[PDB]
Amino acid sequence: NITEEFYQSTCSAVSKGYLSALRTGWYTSVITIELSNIKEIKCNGTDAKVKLIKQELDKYKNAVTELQLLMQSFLGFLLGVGSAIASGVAVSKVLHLEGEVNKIKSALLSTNKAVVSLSNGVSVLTSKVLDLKNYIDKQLLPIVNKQSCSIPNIETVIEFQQKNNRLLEITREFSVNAGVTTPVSTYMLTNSELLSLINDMPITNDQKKLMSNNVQIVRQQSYSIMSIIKEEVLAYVVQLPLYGVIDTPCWKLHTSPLCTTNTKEGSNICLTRTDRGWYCDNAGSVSFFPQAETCKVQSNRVFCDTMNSLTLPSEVNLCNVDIFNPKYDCKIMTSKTDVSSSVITSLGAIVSCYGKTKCTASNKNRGIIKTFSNGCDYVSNKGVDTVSVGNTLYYVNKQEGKSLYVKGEPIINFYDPLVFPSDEFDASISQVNEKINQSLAFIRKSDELLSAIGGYIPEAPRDGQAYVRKDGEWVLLSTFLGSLEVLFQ
Amino acid sequence: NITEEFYQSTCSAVSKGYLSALRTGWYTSVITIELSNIKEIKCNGTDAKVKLIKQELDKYKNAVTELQLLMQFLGFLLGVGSAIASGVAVSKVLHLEGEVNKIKSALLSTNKAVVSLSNGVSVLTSKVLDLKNYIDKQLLPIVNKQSCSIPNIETVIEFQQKNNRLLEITREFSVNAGVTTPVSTYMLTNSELLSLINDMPITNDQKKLMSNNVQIVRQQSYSIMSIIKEEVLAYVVQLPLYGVIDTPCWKLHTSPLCTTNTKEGSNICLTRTDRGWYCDNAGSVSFFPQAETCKVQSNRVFCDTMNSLTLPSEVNLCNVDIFNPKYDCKIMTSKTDVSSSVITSLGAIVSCYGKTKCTASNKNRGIIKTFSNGCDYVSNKGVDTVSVGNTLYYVNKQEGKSLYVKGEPIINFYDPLVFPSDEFDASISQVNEKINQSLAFIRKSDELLSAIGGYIPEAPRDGQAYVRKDGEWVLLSTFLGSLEVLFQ
Amino acid sequence: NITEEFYQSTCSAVSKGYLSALRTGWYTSVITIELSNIKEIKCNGTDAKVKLIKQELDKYKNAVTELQLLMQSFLGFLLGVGSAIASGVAVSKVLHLEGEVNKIKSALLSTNKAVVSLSNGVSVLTSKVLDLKNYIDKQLLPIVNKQSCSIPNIETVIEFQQKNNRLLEITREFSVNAGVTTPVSTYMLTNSELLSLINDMPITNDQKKLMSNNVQIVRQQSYSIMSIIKEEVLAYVVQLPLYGVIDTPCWKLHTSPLCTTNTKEGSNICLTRTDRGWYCDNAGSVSFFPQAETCKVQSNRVFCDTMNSLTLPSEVNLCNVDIFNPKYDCKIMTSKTDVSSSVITSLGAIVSCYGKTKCTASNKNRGIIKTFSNGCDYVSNKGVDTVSVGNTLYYVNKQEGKSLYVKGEPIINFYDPLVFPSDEFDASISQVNEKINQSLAFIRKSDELLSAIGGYIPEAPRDGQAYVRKDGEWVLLSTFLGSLEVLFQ
Amino acid sequence: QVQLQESGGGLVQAGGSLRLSCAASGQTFSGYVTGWFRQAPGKEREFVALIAWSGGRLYYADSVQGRFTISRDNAETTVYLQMNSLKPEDTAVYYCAAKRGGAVTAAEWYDYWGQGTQVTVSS
Amino acid sequence: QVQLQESGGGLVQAGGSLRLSCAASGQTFSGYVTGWFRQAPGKEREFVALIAWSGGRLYYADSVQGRFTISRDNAETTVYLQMNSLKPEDTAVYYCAAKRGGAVTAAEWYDYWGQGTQVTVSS
Amino acid sequence: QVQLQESGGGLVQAGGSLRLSCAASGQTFSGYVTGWFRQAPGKEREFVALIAWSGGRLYYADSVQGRFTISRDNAETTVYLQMNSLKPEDTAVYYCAAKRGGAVTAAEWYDYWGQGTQVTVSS
Ligand SMILES: *[C@@H]1O[C@H](CO)[C@@H](O[C@@H]2O[C@H](CO)[C@@H](O[C@@H]3O[C@H](CO)[C@@H](O)[C@H](O)[C@@H]3O)[C@H](O)[C@H]2NC(C)=O)[C@H](O)[C@H]1NC(C)=O
Ligand SMILES: *[C@@H]1O[C@H](CO)[C@@H](O)[C@H](O)[C@H]1NC(C)=O
Ligand SMILES: *[C@@H]1O[C@H](CO)[C@@H](O)[C@H](O)[C@H]1NC(C)=O
Ligand SMILES: [Cl-]
Ligand SMILES: [Cl-]
Ligand SMILES: [Cl-]
Repeated sequence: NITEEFYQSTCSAVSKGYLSALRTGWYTSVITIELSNIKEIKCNGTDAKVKLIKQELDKYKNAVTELQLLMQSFLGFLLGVGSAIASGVAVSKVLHLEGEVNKIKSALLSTNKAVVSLSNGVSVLTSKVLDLKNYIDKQLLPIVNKQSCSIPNIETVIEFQQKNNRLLEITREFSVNAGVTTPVSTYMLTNSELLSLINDMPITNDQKKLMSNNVQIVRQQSYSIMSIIKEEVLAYVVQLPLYGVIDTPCWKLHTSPLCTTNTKEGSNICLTRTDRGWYCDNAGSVSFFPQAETCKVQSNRVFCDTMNSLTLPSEVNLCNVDIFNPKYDCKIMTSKTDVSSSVITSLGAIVSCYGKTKCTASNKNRGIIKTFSNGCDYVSNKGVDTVSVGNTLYYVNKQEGKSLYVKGEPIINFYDPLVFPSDEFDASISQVNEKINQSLAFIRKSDELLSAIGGYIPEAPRDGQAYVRKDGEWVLLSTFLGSLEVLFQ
Repeated sequence: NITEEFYQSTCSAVSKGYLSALRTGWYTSVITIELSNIKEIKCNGTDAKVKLIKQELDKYKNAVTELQLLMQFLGFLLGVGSAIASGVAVSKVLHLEGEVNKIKSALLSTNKAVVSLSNGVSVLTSKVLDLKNYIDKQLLPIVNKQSCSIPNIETVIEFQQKNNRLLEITREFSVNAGVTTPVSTYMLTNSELLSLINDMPITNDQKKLMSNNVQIVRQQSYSIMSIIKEEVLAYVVQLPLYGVIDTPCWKLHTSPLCTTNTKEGSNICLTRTDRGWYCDNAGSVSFFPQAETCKVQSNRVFCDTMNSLTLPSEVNLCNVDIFNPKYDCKIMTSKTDVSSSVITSLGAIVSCYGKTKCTASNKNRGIIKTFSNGCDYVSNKGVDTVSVGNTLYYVNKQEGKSLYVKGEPIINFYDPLVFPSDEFDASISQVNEKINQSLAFIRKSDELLSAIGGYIPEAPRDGQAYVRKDGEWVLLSTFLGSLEVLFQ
Repeated sequence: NITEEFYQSTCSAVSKGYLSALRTGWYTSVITIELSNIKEIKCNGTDAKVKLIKQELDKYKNAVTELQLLMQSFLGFLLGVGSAIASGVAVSKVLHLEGEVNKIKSALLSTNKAVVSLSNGVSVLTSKVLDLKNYIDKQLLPIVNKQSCSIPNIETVIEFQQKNNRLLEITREFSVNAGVTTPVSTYMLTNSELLSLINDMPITNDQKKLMSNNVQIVRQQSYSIMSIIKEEVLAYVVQLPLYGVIDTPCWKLHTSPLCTTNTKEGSNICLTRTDRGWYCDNAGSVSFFPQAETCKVQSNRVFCDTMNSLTLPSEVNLCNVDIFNPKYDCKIMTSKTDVSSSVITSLGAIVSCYGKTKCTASNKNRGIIKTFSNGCDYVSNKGVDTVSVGNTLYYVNKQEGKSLYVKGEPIINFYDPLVFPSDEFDASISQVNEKINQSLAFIRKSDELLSAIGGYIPEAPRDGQAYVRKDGEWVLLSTFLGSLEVLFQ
Repeated sequence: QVQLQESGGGLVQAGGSLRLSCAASGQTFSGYVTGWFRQAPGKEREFVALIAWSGGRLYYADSVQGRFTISRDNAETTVYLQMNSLKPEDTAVYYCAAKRGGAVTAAEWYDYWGQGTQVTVSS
Repeated sequence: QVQLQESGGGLVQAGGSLRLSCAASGQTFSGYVTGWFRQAPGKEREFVALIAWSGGRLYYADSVQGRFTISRDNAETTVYLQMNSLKPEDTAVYYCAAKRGGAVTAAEWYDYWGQGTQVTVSS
Repeated sequence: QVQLQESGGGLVQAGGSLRLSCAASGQTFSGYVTGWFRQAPGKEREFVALIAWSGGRLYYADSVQGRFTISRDNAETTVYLQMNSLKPEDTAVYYCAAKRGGAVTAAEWYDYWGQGTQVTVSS
């Protein structure tokens, strides 16, 4: 069950109740296609059917050639930098070593699936998915009558097109993608082949079920890497996701700009939480994915990739409790750009409505059912179908769940608009606080010095004549000379 | 009809004369394919033609099995939409018990009909392919069951042609997790799309505009896999609604404007950050900061209001006078004076700084202009390319007229020592505020130095009394004392 | 060979030994297809093969219609803005001028490849790749069934499918890409057509070698631009990259945040080199590509696009010798956000490990090999297969090469955290040095006011009596006027 | 797509005064440069005066400098041209025009035009 | 995800006091809002008190304000509910609950629940 | 890529001096680290001195410092090695070398090499 909370105080919303499926590792398998070596059908003649065979064979040779040519070859800025197909390319590299083909080839002589062991002790599951060598050499050529250069049956033409088609399609895909494709098409790996790969994978049964029930997500997170074509074998590496973290709680944070609503223009200050994205519990910490559009949601299941994540302390959620909490420094940006917009959440819509913008929420049957005032506000998707902010109409998500509106003072009201560090892109609550402290301290020290300097004594006149101190003034010493002052008590 | 103006004073240019086509909403329709339940041909034999028919039937069966699995600068200021919320809302209603039954009823005798769904919304539903009729009534009665054969090879090819669209739709959905964009001609053929356009809640002008630009319509549409059950494959197509058309649009181009001092670290820069497309819309101006995502066909600008802000019309005053009091013009600042060019609609802005060689050349690589340091501009009349450093740019060759508006580079108006020189999301007013604060902090520091200077310090500590004279402590005895004469 | 250096002092690494292939220009060619002006076949009916031909014919005809409406049509922010298909579109516009098509058709009447000099005065190579007009007019409509509509040969149905297919796929690609496709598919330009077209370009043999040995990359950087369909001619413009700079040295700079490692969570300061990207020698200076991910690496060959580059002085490499060098002002950003992450380099991994994060390196057979400490550290790919930073496992690149670890004290230790400016996105060594110096000067000036008032003496009593100064106190003048003093000098 | 309509043209005698006005329709002049142009028989259009907001940047042709006054009301619905000390020279059809972009005097860069009203100064 | 286990419930005379505790397992309570709820016979689960970090923001239901004190240890492994001045209508099964998100009192918005401990107050 | 060409070698008596020069061609040395190396007959190539810009920080192998001085002219077209107090063990072919990256002493990390000049020091 999905629940959502809108925080009026920070113009943000948390959607929770989701369950994780995090890509944490990779599994590499080797897909092979057996190939024939034959050169051109070596006859000419008149037969119209043989031309069709020859033209299909020329498509076969063009693909083989072309594959041989290929063989010869807010907070996102905080993320690290991975090498996504490093695991798959390392296996491909081993495959170019001499001999390596014979192991895969001899291990697949009787069977179309066998676990092979290679240089570097690597052990990868390999399978055969198509045998054009058998079709061309022992089924096609033996019926090509040579003294006539003819075949008798039009069925052969269609049969050859059908078994050659998969090779041509894999070749087109590799040719347009420099030998690396993602998502992995059904030409590289059929559903039956992919589901079989998953069931024979050394993973837990819960992992097998997850992947089998979401095979289309697995395809999107997988790579096909062209490797080698030699010795009557085409081989490419499929790099499949490993979901090592599953069924932990996830929650999505949505954020929108929170601005003061003074009527004078340029008067207003703004604050936006910058920590928007997906959050999932993971091994005592929290995996944070700033680029929430990259994660993929199927019902209540969130498929994210740990390569696109930061590992954060569990206290990061305290920013949803109290943005001024002392346990975690909550990330924000500051500005004076109070433009209007909406953020469509899992179960509603945050509306930042500023200036003269017209902002409403509507129901398909009743029309406008809420008119927003200036500020940051929220509406649930229950009974609401669209929101309009200015000239932009948005459809809200109609997934089922429950929203709670958490009322509170907008925190932008706590800031003095004339000592507010605006134009901070990657700031935090404490960094903003420290800039404000320094500004107020320089005002305080200045006034304290100007008030204390009155209790001290300015320089006497500079006229070559001596002064003494009396009733806050300098008076000439000479007016006291010549007198004998006798204390008479 | 396209004109361009270059503003020397702010290193920017406006291209105008364009007309709008803005996606303002969505139109959703249900596409259906009718299916057969046949799982196998239950005979065995040696006929090669039937073996080919049986292979095609495996492709059909496997496609059905696959679909069943599926069924189960200023960009950061923009809001965040949910682009297929409208289509998914329709798709999820089709999963309710009874809905597919209504669609079969409405489409039993006709290939197009409006269906009243459970939640009260009504949608066009159509039937684009009847594989149930072909398989059950045209293919199976031809199979001789005793010998398990078919007589004619052309039956194999007709089955291939009939099955193909279903296999391609399934392939597209399977590699896109059930949602594709653009919408392919397999999802929706050209005439199917043109018919759906002819039936949309839009004016005749809007029907004409989309019909003449179906390739743009396709690229902004989605196809959403919904259900496959009870002999029905159904998916939702979500088509753009261009509710604002024929309104004036203009494009703003900007490039860094820096001082040109020779010492390599001494310069300051600003850039207008409000580059992008601007279109009149309902008394306001829709502004699209990511111009690259808008699509321009001749003079027509296809933008999506989801990627826009709604701004007051006086935002154009930034192109009249960047210091105007009506609109606070957006800028960023820096000290990074690197050279580059911005290719505009009818010319090229060239920001040339440091030692960088910058030229503009004709068709024959004749150099018609060598740029000096600063921000300058050439039009595309007699220029094919611009070269900045090691980068060669081809200029757009569209027809039009450019006007060079002379003016003093505004960067020259700023005092470099109080210049706030690392602002990413600022404005003319915010930069003025920061400058003021800097000036006030200096002045207050000077006024504290003045007010505190010129007070007296401690006198010597030596048992002697001191008076004050000529800014010094002098002995009191100097003025009181007599000449001592010890005597006997 | 590829070599790598890790610089401990700046949390950065250089990979070098690569060779350039920079797209510096464009080559435009016109590709044509001859079409038949058939409108409708008239048939009595009943024959299955004619009925099959008429279906294929209708595919041809709406391919024509569809084509007929397409005819009527860190430092990345510092980069300029190009117009990538300006060159190809300019040729396309010339083709719409009346007369040009005729001149192409005449030039290609006898041969399938001709150089045609257009109204422009430009000279563009034109090629004819498919002749459907001759096939339809002379092979299909002379054997038009009968006027009883019954063709005799199933082979003709299959052959028409084969020849029509390329036009259909070209139409499909253009119809979903609004008349402009990239990469250029094998339907737009077969592998032989592209190779023969490279063989004709006005380039050196070295440039032809390079393109021919990397045609998959050429395709990825090329555009196909639908132009005109008229006068029985379909014409489109292919726009191919010109690699004007090849075989110059390139090196890749990798950078990661360098932070102090104090135990208190928010007391730390961070610095990151922002000049990560590819660097290639080019005409006496260096082409710098900040989005390294947009460059294409093929063995040790680096395919970059000068449109995504800045032109920098050769001295920019001195930032890898000494980041404080006086010849080039090295670019850095600053913050207090000490999150952990890794950057996978060409031959190793930079690990920025901060706070409580667990950071390790491993290989497949023996498990954990190195446990990193807090700070910025590095491991080469020798004996290491993966690194783990927090909840993120990374595979390292297994490419052969030698890596050097350059010890040095982290330069972040050199900074006084009280005056360290920690909010700079686009700054530099000298800009930071100056703001540090201004801050230190704002601090003494305050210390000078406070040290001055510290020495000022308070006001004397206000009681109608004159006072003089003695032993740090105000004492009554009258005390010395009741007695007779002596000149002490 | 602002629409323009001039008013106020007529016969006036040398030394007198005359005020033209131009009303906006479809949208206000907000954010639009509004200029006045005039075209005498046999001559091509000639720049007269422009303004960009109420009480904002003005500019006149040197020939009308000191004698003509352009203005816009606070509502940005009407632009005015007050013409004092008229000369027979000044006889022409006067056109109202509007544009996005900057404050320029080149008639070809003005996208929106009024219908023109005739001004006749007799001597 | 986090597991919760209450303890400390029992039989207390009216006016007496009792301290309940709730221990985390799986991970600490750091970053979690922990609330105490109670369900009397025949009624719905009712909010009592919540806290989000040790020595942090507290909140109490009106019916227990001034009598109950919620706290967490510095290691964030235990939540305590110190119940003073007990009354017979404080009798209920008491539950601790944990959640991501904010400091919210609605029981339906809590993600994890302990099994409960019985408190009975005699008159 | 820079090309390097050594000159100035020769035969000297022990205690004599020589001055080696390395001229850049193709491009200048600016932005390159330039190092001198030497290889005696049957010994591996060993590091002698490096410099990264005209007047920049120097580095010398322990076997040669106080005796050898490396420099580069302001135009960055030439690297110099003044060798004084020469000893028979300094007999070797001397090579200049250039690299991107940092100032390191490992010969394998220098990308570009001259062909070497013979230095012989007799007893
Ligand atoms: C920021 O402020 C510091 C401190 O004032 C500047 O440091 C440099 O400090 C050194 C000594 O502390 C000065 O060098 C001296 O010069 C004589 C030559 O006349 C030399 O023989 C001495 O051994 C001594 O090194 C140096 O002048 C001074 N820098 C400058 C530019 O004057 C620092 O340079 C300031 N700027 C930056 C960007 O750090
Ligand atoms: C058939 O024709 C081809 C092409 O003209 C020729 O190369 C070959 O020698 C001929 N004979 C045979 C047996 O293929
Ligand atoms: C590169 O590595 C090879 C061994 O793989 C080695 O023989 C050679 O000396 C190294 N250096 C060069 C310059 O090729
Ligand atoms: Cl929407
Ligand atoms: Cl270009
Ligand atoms: Cl990885």
